[PDB]
Amino acid sequence: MTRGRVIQVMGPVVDVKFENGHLPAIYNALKIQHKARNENEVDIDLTLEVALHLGDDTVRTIAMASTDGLIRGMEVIDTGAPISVPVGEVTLGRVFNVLGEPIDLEGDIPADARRDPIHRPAPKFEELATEVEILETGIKVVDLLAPYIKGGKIGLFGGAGVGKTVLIQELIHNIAQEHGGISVFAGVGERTREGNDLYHEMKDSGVISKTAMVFGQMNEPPGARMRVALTGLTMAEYFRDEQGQDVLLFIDNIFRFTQAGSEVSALLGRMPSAVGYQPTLATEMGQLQERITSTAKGSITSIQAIYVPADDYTDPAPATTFSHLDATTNLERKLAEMGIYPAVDPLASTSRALAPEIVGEEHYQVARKVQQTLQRYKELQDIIAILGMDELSDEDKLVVHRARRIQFFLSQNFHVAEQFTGQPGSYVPVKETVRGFKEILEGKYDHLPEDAFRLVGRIEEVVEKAKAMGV
Amino acid sequence: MTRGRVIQVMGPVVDVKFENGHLPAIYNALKIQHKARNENEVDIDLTLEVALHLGDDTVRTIAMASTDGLIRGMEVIDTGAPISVPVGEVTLGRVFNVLGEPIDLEGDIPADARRDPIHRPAPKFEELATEVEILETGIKVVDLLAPYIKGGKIGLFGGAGVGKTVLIQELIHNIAQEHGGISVFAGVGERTREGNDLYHEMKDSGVISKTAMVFGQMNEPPGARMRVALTGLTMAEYFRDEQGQDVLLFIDNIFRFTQAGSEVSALLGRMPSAVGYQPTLATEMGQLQERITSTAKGSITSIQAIYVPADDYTDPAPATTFSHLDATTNLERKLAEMGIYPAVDPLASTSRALAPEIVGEEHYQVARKVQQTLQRYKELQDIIAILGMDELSDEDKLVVHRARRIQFFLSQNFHVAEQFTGQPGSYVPVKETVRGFKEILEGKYDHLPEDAFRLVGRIEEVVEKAKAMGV
Amino acid sequence: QVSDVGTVIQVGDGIARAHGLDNVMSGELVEFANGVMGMALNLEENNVGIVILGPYTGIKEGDEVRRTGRIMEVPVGEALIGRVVNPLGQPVDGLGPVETTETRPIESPAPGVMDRRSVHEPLQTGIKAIDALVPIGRGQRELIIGDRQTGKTSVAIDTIINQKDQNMISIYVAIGQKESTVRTVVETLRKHGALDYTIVVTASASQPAPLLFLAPYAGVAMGEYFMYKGKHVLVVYDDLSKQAAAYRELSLLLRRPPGREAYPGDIFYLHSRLLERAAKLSDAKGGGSLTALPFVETQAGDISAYIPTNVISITDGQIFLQSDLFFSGVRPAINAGLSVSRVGGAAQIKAMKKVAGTLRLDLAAYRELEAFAQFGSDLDKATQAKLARGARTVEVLKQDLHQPIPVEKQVLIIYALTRGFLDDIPVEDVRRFEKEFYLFLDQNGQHLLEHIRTTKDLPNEDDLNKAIEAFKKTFVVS
Ligand SMILES: Nc1ncnc2c1ncn2[C@@H]1O[C@H](COP(=O)(O)OP(=O)(O)OP(=O)(O)O)[C@@H](O)[C@H]1O
Ligand SMILES: Nc1ncnc2c1ncn2[C@@H]1O[C@H](COP(=O)(O)OP(=O)(O)OP(=O)(O)O)[C@@H](O)[C@H]1O
Ligand SMILES: Nc1ncnc2c1ncn2[C@@H]1O[C@H](COP(=O)(O)OP(=O)(O)O)[C@@H](O)[C@H]1O
Ligand SMILES: [Mg+2]
Ligand SMILES: [Mg+2]
Ligand SMILES: [Mg+2]
Repeated sequence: MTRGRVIQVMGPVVDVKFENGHLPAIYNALKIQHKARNENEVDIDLTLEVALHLGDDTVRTIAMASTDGLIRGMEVIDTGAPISVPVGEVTLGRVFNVLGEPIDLEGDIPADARRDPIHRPAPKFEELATEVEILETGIKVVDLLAPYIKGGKIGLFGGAGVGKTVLIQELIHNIAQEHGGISVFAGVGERTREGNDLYHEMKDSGVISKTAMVFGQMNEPPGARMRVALTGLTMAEYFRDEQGQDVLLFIDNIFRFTQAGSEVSALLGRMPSAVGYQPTLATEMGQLQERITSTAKGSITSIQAIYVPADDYTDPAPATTFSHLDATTNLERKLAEMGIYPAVDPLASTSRALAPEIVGEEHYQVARKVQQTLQRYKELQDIIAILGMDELSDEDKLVVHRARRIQFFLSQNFHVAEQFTGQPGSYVPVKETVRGFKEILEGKYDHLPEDAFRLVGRIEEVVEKAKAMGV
Repeated sequence: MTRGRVIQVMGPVVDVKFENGHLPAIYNALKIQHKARNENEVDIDLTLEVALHLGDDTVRTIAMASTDGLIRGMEVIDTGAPISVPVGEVTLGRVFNVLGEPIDLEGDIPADARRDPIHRPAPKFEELATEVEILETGIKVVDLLAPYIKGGKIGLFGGAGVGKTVLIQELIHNIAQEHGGISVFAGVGERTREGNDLYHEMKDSGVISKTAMVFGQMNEPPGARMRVALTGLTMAEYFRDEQGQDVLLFIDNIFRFTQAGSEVSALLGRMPSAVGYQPTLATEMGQLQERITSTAKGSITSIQAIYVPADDYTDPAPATTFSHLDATTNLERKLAEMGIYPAVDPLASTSRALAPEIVGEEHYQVARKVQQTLQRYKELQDIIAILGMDELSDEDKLVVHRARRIQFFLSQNFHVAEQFTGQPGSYVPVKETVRGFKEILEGKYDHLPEDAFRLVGRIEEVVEKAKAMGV
Repeated sequence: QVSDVGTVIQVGDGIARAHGLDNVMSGELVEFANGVMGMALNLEENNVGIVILGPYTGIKEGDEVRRTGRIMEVPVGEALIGRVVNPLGQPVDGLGPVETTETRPIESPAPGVMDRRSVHEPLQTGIKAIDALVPIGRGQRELIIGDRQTGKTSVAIDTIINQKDQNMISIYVAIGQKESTVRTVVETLRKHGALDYTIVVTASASQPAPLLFLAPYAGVAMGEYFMYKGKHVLVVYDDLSKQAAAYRELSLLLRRPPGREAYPGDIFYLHSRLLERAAKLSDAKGGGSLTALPFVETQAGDISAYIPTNVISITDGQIFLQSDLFFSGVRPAINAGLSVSRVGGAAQIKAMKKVAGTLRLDLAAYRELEAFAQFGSDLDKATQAKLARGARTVEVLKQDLHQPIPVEKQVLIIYALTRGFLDDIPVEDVRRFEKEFYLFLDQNGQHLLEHIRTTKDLPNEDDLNKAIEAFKKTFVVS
């Protein structure tokens, strides 16, 4: 067998020279395992991924860990295949890094286990399934104004501190508890404090037994941050390919994935794109998202969180992410400051599943009425402040009277909000929430104080709160 | 052997090849002297400063004058030391160029005089000594909103044609005439006309008997424009150290130093940094700035004018020099155009000495109140332009009324500006400035017209001007 | 004796290229014939790119270059307390040498995802706005970002001074400052008594670029030694922007491919690797913690720039300072509308949470109605009522320089403001009202302070209301 040698070290970028005619393929993984020959050296256990073929039997590679300690001339072992990760029933309840090595300190995966390569072509045209089914989540705003589609891609856009991580945790809890399906979490560019909190929350709540978690942390090189999403996708694809399940893939942040890609491109020396991003941004995003599709055997649905820098939706990462989403959700610090969690904007959120023939005529009419009332209320807030609502017409007074209650009733208490407030969460079926909103629109509860509608689940709980306060 | 040979000539950069094993050290001064051998050549008398070692026995240098007439193959002499300039009592009352050769036609320095190398390390943390004392200048804006510090470091920012040179001249006229120490002036990249006028002015005033002057102007090559400031600083450091004497150091335009560095950086083989500057912008400027300090054995107070290219305060050269200063005043073209000189921005200017225990409680409160009123007037500028002055509230109108009068009273008539106008100018003590601004703030003089406050000294001159106007 | 050697090819700008040195490691230290150290960063086919950790004027082409076989390490220990040192660990204030017995690698692994515990205890800064609206806990990473001359240094100095009675060790790291500023800061700390538990690490502007590049890592390496013994440490990085500028200078001089704004591709990796080392250790690992306050300086308020965005995406929360608020009299200039803190609530005591719950909502309403406030008093009565409440809130949150406040007094004054007890005091008298209220609480009502201090909860509601009314019976309006 023939081995390589280290030619250059320039940070996280390493060049390896092989024997002529034995070059590894692009995306093949290489292994460096070295023990110190003397006191002036250190042990090295490092892996590299092939990026380019430079010519003269030389290969340009990106490292998946720290390259400190490398010496020009160390032996490099060719694995003969892309990065492979353990897969199947063994992965449930474990925490993994980018390479598929456990980090939960619970023991190693047996070496005889099946492993799959990360890089593979997307499913073909002939084998896709295009049926549309509504996915129930139990959250009022989501189930009413922006229904989710089984097998589709859903994005959550927002700035810092708006509640994306909490909302993803609540979605995981609700869907896993009420549907019993398998879920996979991919922590792309995960903060270590947040990852530890998430792991402890899952362990405490018991959801961990049905979930496999992959973590690529901020203190890791850009290649490691880049490939974690694909590792999670590879772990998720098995359950629908070999077992025909319905799986949920939660991706922590696409923005950090694009940032890692841009860092890798700049390290490789390519010419920067529009605002410094990589030229291959669209192709990378496509090769990530296009594998999340429904087929005959099974379906994967993805809930993705997006970070918008300085509220700039024109930014290339959100801009090229938008093209792949079936439903989008916009979170507002404006709503968060007022106390309305989950702080979903009821007018900026859109979904292709909000159609009369998909959700039903009553559902569609109720949602459209709610949106119209909120839109009309948006034009009276300014006038009311300068001259009170008694200046306006009689109908607009009722419009405001009902829009305040609609705004407050769009908020809900979450199970994961226990650690913040102490009030237990609730799961609201779509058939219940549509009836509640229809009743509020038609005025059956116009007499109750508006504070009774804040942080409440089903409609009867509003009446209960009004009774408690002494209406 | 110290004999070298010229290899390349590319503008102000020359490459010299030496015998192996005898390369000159970095910053060494090399002499090129050549007499014409035939009618197709010209005489050369040029000094070069070593910059880089390129390997292969080749050194890349920077020329201190024009390289016209250089021929590949001239002999170069290594002097074995950096540039050395005459220093001490012989330098008082003289005018020098970058190389330390007098240009005032008063004779040549004796060949036995002490000379000091240009390049040296900066003083140390334990050597530095700190204390805050207000330096009275007689200018209302400086004395009130951004006091100068005796022994501190003062920078005068401003675009093209705003008034920083006139402010330098006013400060010289107000302080240098009685300072009691040594004065040093270093003109970098400024007008030869200004140098000549200042020299004759100092001869007339008699300050020249205790001042040393170094001139490298905009007609000089970048080699000389990069080193004239260091020559002047080296002259000042002797008076600081070997005699323990207070030094006034004036630098005419310190930005031209970094401009020349950027001009020459491209020819040295360095990759360009942001907006075309050299990668070493911060370190090169720091190595110069940190030498201009006051130590235990002697004090240096320095006033620098810092040109701002194209009125861009975010340009890297102005942005980097901000952290090196104790007190700054930012001149503004907007204020210069309305006719209120010295056109100092009353909010952008800051000083480290504006503290209650340094200037006094009353002074601090008056300054803060003035700044607050000016900020409120600045904020009202959109509503005033759109909705008109009539619809502002009772308090906003009073704020505008006080603010315009304050902004006008901040202007002053200068002694050196009597060349542009017949008004003789004035010197205003800090007590007078504080009392006058306090009286304006208390609403005492709201019955006077706005134009009475322009270009006057003490508050009584406002009453005099109003009575001339007829009040 | 034996030592693998090399030959210098190029010297200049603080960068040296060496031929040879076959077996040098990436990041290894290397010493020249002059007796100055250097760090090897570029390992190429036929040359080694060396960054010089000292004055390069004495190095000439052809000089000998020798391996050391050691990764960079920094001295650590108790003796560093009260000293001023450089990133190499050498004292710069005089006062004799430093007796340290241990060393730590300057680059070391961060604590694992399983080594940590969730942040649950507060870091008291003494700034009312920070403690009420943007809480900071022990183990958190908080970014302080703003334009020049907005109080960024003042916030850090006030925090370090306020840690006097808490069991915390503070480390102040200065990058790119002129040594006069550093000496003044040290004098201020000595005057206020903070040098008894503070380590100062300084990298002046005239020092070579690699020292500025390495200084924050030296600081965090000094901090981790105390962290792993069970102590609590606070680290302040004065300018990550200047660190990044120095690193960009080095990368450009080594001719690595440039990204946006000529920065290298690993500029985010550098800062993430630095900041992720701050952590809250679990009770199995000792229970110690290290909390960090990185600084970023922006230009013309642009927070979309490369380094600001990179640092924002890493930290748990950010604090925004604005000259608009600074000159309008609102100093400290925290923009509570934009500032965020994900570790809020857990980083506050129960009384502080109880009182800040209403304060957040009141400020949110005031920020909305400030847009309509420009039309004078021609407003619906509730609107100017809320404006009057917001103005008093803003006056209360105001605070002068170097005046830390106890948390019990903070919660009491916030309770007084938010329950409506201040609704009859004129806006011009709020500062004096608070100042007199603190003296009144010192003279009488020490039981409320003791109750809050011991049980971390609000006192009996009746007693507090009676005390506030008794004080208002003695306050005199202007
Ligand atoms: N205090 C002042 N009183 C009256 N006129 C002034 C004053 N300051 C500046 N001016 C006017 O503005 C001009 C600016 O002159 P000055 O040489 O000081 O400018 P500058 O900022 O140094 O510009 P440059 O970069 O072109 O040298 C003066 O010639 C004069 O016409
Ligand atoms: N709360 C405050 N009350 C009064 N003065 C204050 C306050 N905070 C800061 N200052 C003053 O504001 C000035 C600038 O503060 P500081 O130097 O801390 O700002 P900075 O943003 O760190 O500046 P730099 O950009 O120069 O590093 C100082 O004179 C300081 O005393
Ligand atoms: N439903 C909720 N109830 C109360 N607080 C919440 C809720 N959702 C989020 N928060 C608060 O918001 C903070 C940050 O939310 P996070 O999940 O980090 O959003 P993002 O990840 O988008 O910044 C948390 O510290 C939490 O206290
Ligand atoms: Mg998040
Ligand atoms: Mg001028
Ligand atoms: Mg500062």
